[PDB]
Amino acid sequence: RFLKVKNWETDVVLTDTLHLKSTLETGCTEHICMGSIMLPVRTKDQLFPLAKEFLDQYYSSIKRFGSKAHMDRLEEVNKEIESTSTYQLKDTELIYGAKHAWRNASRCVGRIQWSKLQVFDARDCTTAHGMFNYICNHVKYATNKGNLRSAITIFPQRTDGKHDFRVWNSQLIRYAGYKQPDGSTLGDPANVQFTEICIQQGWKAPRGRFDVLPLLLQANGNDPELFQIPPELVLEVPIRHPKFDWFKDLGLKWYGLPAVSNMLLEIGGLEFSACPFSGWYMGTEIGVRDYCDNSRYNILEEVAKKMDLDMRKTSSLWKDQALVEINIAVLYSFQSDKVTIVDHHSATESFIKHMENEYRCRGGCPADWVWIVPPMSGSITPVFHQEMLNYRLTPSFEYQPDPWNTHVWKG
Amino acid sequence: RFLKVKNWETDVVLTDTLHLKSTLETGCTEHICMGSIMLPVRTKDQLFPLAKEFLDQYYSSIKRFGSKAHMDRLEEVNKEIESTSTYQLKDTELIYGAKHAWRNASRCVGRIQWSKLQVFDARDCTTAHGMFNYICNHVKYATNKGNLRSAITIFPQRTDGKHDFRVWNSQLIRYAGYKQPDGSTLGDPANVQFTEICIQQGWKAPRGRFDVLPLLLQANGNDPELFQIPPELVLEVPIRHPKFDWFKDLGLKWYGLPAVSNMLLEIGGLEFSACPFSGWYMGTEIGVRDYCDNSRYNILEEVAKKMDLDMRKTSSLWKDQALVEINIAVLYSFQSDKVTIVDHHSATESFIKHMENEYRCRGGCPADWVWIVPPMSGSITPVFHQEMLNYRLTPSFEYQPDPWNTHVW
Ligand code: HEM
Ligand code: HEM
Ligand SMILES: Cc1cc(N)nc(C[C@@H]2CNC[C@@H]2OCCNCC(F)(F)c2ccccc2)c1
Ligand SMILES: Cc1cc(N)nc(C[C@@H]2CNC[C@@H]2OCCNCC(F)(F)c2ccccc2)c1
Ligand SMILES: C[C@H](O)[C@H](O)[C@H]1CNc2nc(N)[nH]c(=O)c2N1
Ligand SMILES: C[C@H](O)[C@H](O)[C@H]1CNc2nc(N)[nH]c(=O)c2N1
Ligand SMILES: [Zn+2]
Repeated sequence: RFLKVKNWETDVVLTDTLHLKSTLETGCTEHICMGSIMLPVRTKDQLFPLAKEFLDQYYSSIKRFGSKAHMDRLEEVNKEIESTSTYQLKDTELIYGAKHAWRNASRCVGRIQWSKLQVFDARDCTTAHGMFNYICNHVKYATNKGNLRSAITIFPQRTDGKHDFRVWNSQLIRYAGYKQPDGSTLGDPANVQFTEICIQQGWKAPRGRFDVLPLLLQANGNDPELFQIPPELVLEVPIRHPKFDWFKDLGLKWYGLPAVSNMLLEIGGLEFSACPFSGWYMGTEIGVRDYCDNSRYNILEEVAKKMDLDMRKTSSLWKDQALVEINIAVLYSFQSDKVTIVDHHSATESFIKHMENEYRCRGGCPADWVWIVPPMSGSITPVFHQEMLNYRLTPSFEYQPDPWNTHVWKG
Repeated sequence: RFLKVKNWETDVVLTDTLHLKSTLETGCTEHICMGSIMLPVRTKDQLFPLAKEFLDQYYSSIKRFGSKAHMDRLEEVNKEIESTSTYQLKDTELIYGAKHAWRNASRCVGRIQWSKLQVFDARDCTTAHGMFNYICNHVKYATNKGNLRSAITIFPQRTDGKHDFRVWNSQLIRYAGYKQPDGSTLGDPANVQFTEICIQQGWKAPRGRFDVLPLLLQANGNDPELFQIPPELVLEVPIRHPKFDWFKDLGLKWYGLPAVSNMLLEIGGLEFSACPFSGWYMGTEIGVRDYCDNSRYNILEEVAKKMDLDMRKTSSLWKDQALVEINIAVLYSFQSDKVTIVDHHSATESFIKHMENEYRCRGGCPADWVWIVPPMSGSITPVFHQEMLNYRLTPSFEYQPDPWNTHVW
C-alpha cells in the first residue's frame, strides 16, 4: 500500500511506503485521533523476533543481508538469548541503532543531522561516579567551546528492571526552581519538584534565578547519587538585544547545551534506560517556551512593559510583539558569543529538504506535525503547510516515567 | 475507553466520555496518525438508523426522551422513509441540527457562540434566482452594518443526487485571481481556476487585485448560473496601521464577512449540499494566512522592505516582525471601522472556556489541535498547551469536492 502527503503551498505530493514497517501503536484508532496527546522486562519469546528484525535492518543497511556474517550473527544472538535471556550489541550495531533512533524520532525537526552523531559507549560503566565521569566527558566534547557537536552516551541496558541505570535529571543542564512561601517561584518553575529532591539528597542550593542543577545519577538500580558538573564545563550565554540596551538588565541567560537525559533508547528489543543525548538549540525553544510559557520564566509582561507597548488590550498584539523581540535577542546573543544555534526559519526549511530526501531514499519520514511546527510564527514556516504521517519505527527513543515515582529506595 | 485530556500549562485534567458516541472514521489507525492531513445516495436501510439516532438526541435535548411525542415522530419518520425513500425535518429539528453541526465542528475555535446561530430555512427555494435572493438577504442580515451576526441558510436536501443544490463558490465573498501574461498572478492566486470558470460562463472580469467574485449558483441539479452580489451589500475594510503612515499605500483591503459556502451539512442522514454559513473573522485568518501565505497575497517581503528590516538573514526574524505588524494593522482597521473581529488571544481564551463548559455539560468537546492553534504565536495562546481529542459527531459539516469535477453540463 501507498499513502500520499501533499504540501499545500507547493502542491508537491510525496508517497509513503515506509509506514508498512511500523509495528508499534500510535494511540489513535479509526474513531479517535490522539495526535495532540503528549503521552498517548521482555521474555526470550518476544526478544528474538525484535533482535532478528533489527539485525536484518542493520545487515541490509551495510549491504550484507543474507551473508554468512549476517546468518552467523543471527545464530550467535539466538544462542545468547536462549542461554542468558538477553544479548549484547556489537559496537557497530549500537552506533547504527542510536543513529536510527534519532532518524526515526518523529517529533525532531533537527533530523537532517541524524547521520552525524558521536556515540559514546558507556556500557562498561558500573557506578554513579563512573556515570558522572562519562557525562562530564560528553558535556565537554559536545560543547566544544561553543561549536556544538551532537552526541549520545549509552549506559548499560536493562536486565531484570531491578538494576536500571537512570539519569534522574530530565536534561543534563537545567536551572533550579524554588517555590516561595508566598506562592511565587524563583528560577525555573518546571524544575521545582526535582530541585526539592536534590535538596533532600543534600544539595546546598544557592537559591538564585539561574542555579545549574547537580546531576542525580542511578547506577545498577542503586539509590541515586549527587554530583555537581564542573562550572567551567557549563557554557552559558547572557541574553542581550541588538537594538534595546535595557534587555541585558532583565538579567537573562541560558545554557548553550540542550541535552535530553530522561528518555529510553530501544535497539533490537534491548532497553537503554540511561542514554543522554545532545544537539544544539533552535532559538524558539528558549525564547518562546523557556522564557515565555506562563508556566516557565514568564517574561512577556516585563519585556512588553519596557518596550512601552499598549497593554490594556490583547488586540494591540503586545504579547506577539514582545515575543518576537525576545527571540531576536536569544539568536543575537548566541551568534555573538559563537555558540551554535538555529533559527526556526532555517531549521524548518532544512527539515523539509531532509523529509523530501527521506521520501526518495527511504520511502518515508514519520513526522509529528504538532511538535515539528515551531511555537511561534507557525504558518510562515514551510512545515505548517506540509502534511505529515506519524508512525513509530524502531530503533526508537521513548518517554519513560520519572524515576522518583518508581524507584525502590534501598536506604 | 474513558479518556483524559490534560492542559500542560494549568494541570487541569478533563475526562472525555462523549467520544464513545462518535460514529464516523478519522483516517487514523493504530499504526498511523493522519492528524495533519487536510482531507483524511443513501438507501432506505441506511437512512432510518441515522434518522433515529438524530431524533433520539433531539428528543433527549428537549427532555422528552421516550415520550409519546418522541415515539410518534420516530413512527412518522419511519413511515415517511418507507413510502417516500426520504423524510423532511421539522423546523425545530432543522434549527437544532444546524446548531449542533457547528457545535460538533472540531476545527472551529469560535464554538462558544454555537447556540446563537440564526437559521434561514431556504428549503422552499426552487431556482438559482431564488438562491441569489436568499444569499443577499443572508449577507445583509449577517453583516448588520458591521455588527456581524452568525447565520446559516439551508437550501433543499439531496434527493437522488442528480438534483443537488450547490454554491460553486468556496465562500460567498472572495476576490478574483488572474494569471498574467508575464507569469505573475494578479488578485488572489487561490481563485484562479474559479475565476476562469466564471469568465467562461460569461462574467465580465474587471481584472483588478480585489474584484469580488460573482456567485455561481446551482439549483435542482441544473447548470449553475452567475449573479453579482449587490456591491453595497459587500462590506470591505481598507487596511491601515496605527503607527505606520505608509501602510495604507500598499492598497490592501479585505471583506468583513467570512462565509463558507462549499460544505455539506448532514442532519439525521439528510444531506444539505448548499448551506452557506457565516460568523466573523479571527484576525490571523486575514493577516497571517490570506496576506502572508506564499501562495496567497504573499506580502511579507513588501512590508519588511517598507519597515527597513535586515532581510539578508533569516535569523534577524524580519519575517516575524513584519508578520506581527500586518496583524496589528488588520485588527486596527476592522476595529476603527466598527466591523466585528476577534484577535487570536481572545478567541483561544474563549475556546478554552467553551471546552470546559462542554466537558462539564456534555462529557467532551471534539477538537482538532492542528486547526485550533492559530498560525502565529502558537504557544502564547492557551490552546497550544491543551490536549484535545479529535473525533467526528453528527450532525456535521463535511468538505465536499468542487462541483466542476462532479458536474455534467
Ligand atoms: C542537532 C541539532 C538538533 C536540533 C536543532 C533539534 C531540534 C529539536 C526540537 C526543537 C525538538 C522539540 C523539542 C521540544 O519541544 O522539547 C526535538 C525533539 C527531539 N529530538 Fe531533536 N534536535 C537536534 C538533535 C537531536 C539529537 C542528537 C537527538 C538524539 C540523538 C534528537 C532526538 C530528539 C528526540 C527523541 C525528540 C523528542 C523529545 C521528547 O519527546 O521530549 N535530537 N529536537
Ligand atoms: C462566530 C464567529 C466564528 C469564529 C470566530 C470562527 C472561527 C473559525 C476559524 C478561525 C476556523 C478555521 C478557519 C480556517 O483556518 O480556514 C473555523 C473553521 C470552521 N468553522 Fe468556525 N467560526 C465562527 C463561526 C462559525 C459558524 C457560524 C459555523 C457554522 C455554522 C462555523 C463552522 C466552522 C467549520 C465547519 C470550520 C472548518 C471549516 C473548514 O473545514 O474549512 N464557524 N472557524
Ligand atoms: C510529557 C513530556 C513528554 C515528552 N515526550 N517530552 C517531554 C519534555 C518536554 C517537551 N517539550 C519541552 C520539554 O522538553 C525539554 C527538553 N527540550 C529538548 C532539548 F532542548 F533538550 C533538546 C535536546 C537535544 C536537542 C535539541 C533540543 C515531556
Ligand atoms: C482542502 C480544504 C479542506 C477544508 N475542510 N477546508 C478548506 C478551506 C481552507 C481551510 N483554511 C483556509 C481555507 O478556508 C477558507 C475559509 N476560511 C474560514 C472562513 F474564513 F470562511 C470563516 C467562516 C466562518 C467563520 C470564520 C471564518 C480546504
Ligand atoms: C498539548 C500539546 O500536544 C502540547 O502542548 C505540545 C504541543 N506541541 C509541542 N511541540 C514541541 N516541539 N514541544 C512541546 O512541548 C509541545 N507541546
Ligand atoms: C498540512 C496542514 O494540515 C495544513 O497546513 C493546515 C494546518 N492547520 C490549519 N489550521 C487552520 N485553522 N486552517 C488551515 O487551513 C490549516 N492548514
Ligand atoms: Zn491521529
